[PDB]
Amino acid sequence: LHKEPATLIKAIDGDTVKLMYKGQPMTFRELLVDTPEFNEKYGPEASAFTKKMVENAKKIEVEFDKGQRTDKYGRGLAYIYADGKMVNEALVRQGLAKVAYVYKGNNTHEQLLRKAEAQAKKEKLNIWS
Ligand SMILES: Cc1cn([C@H]2C[C@H](OP(=O)(O)O)[C@@H](COP(=O)(O)O)O2)c(=O)[nH]c1=O
Ligand SMILES: [Ca+2]
Repeated sequence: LHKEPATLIKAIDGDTVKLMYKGQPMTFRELLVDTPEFNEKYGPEASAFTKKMVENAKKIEVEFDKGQRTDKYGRGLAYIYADGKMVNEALVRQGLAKVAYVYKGNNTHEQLLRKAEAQAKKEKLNIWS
């Protein structure tokens, strides 16, 4: 897979962010994770975590997987990087997202993220507390 440039338009919630990609505004849904909705436990902490990570970044990148690049709602499906660090993985490692929505052929980073979730669980962080 390949990282491509994007710039932040606006933080949305833990697992969605509005980015400009190839010069066009798009909402991106992070592959392979699920954060709690803003009204559920840890939803505001997940939203705040992502917001900080993308707002503080000097460089945002998006990396598509092998399969579908847009979902049924027109959201881009990608792994999102903030100064080289994957947001999807960071949320999982902190117990602020669960590995989820693992669809065959868009699942390159599945084992990297399950490894993070196992560590978050062992430490009883957040969702796993
Ligand atoms: C993360 C991801 C979500 N989706 C769809 C599945 C769910 O459909 P439903 O809307 O019918 O529940 C929805 C979950 O996204 P959200 O967790 O943002 O609500 O987005 C995909 O189709 N592909 C994916 O890779
Ligand atoms: Ca969600």
